[PDB]
Amino acid sequence: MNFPNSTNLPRNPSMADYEARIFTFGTWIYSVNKEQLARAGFYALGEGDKVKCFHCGGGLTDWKPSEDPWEQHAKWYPGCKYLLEQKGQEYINNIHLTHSLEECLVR
Ligand SMILES: C[C@@H]1CN(CC(=O)N2CC(C)(C)c3ncc(Cc4ccc(F)cc4)cc32)[C@@H](CN2Cc3ccccc3C2=O)CN1
Ligand code: NA
Ligand SMILES: [Zn+2]
Repeated sequence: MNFPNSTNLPRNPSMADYEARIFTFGTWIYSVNKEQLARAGFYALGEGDKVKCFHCGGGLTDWKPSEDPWEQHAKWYPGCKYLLEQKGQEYINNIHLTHSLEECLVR
């Protein structure tokens, strides 16, 4: 169970190109869109809807149709430098503030 990569160098440079990542999915039956996953740095493992970020190495699965690739990326892998490059710390903080406040409301 690897620590998340927080450096500015990708863990998996073979998956650094959008198109390389897009090829990993094949026919995608799952509720979240493969282009939206690939744009958020994710590629498919081939095992259910398990994906990994090319840069941080961070893995996620069990995608509900309401879960957004970028939000989940920020929620679980907040140290990812690819996420910071693409989205900015301000998007990151919003998302973080939001998912903590989602929790309050429920209790
Ligand atoms: C999209 C959204 C993500 N959720 C969290 C999730 O997917 N995380 C959070 C955590 C980082 C702790 C985690 N650690 C291991 C795995 C497994 C994995 C192994 C390699 C790989 F390449 C890809 C995935 C997943 C995972 C979903 C809810 N889930 C699903 C689950 C499965 C296992 C453990 C915990 C959880 C969990 O919180 C809801 N959907
Ligand atoms: Na596949
Ligand atoms: Zn990442």
